[PDB]
Amino acid sequence: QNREQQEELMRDLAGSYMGHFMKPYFKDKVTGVGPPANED
DNA sequence: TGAAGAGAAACCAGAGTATACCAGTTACTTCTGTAACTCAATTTTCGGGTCCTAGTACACTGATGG
Repeated sequence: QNREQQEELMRDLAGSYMGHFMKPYFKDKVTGVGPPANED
């Protein structure tokens, strides 16, 4: 349990926003552009 | 018996002479690229926040005047 608490502390140190999920919610991890437009 | 030069002891600039820098170039190296795995250090860049000062909307207030 204590080592799990330590690992939780470390994943807190290694945790990270909401702007990244704005208008183009989906986006490449390469280029960072959304998918093409719908037909709608 | 002076005359026209003869000799003599000073200055004075200048032409070789003496330096005095000032470039003029031959080898003889490193340093590129590519490849790779490694690891850490360092930089770049990149999307998003972050704080701050300055207006802005908006419902309400508070008279105000005719």
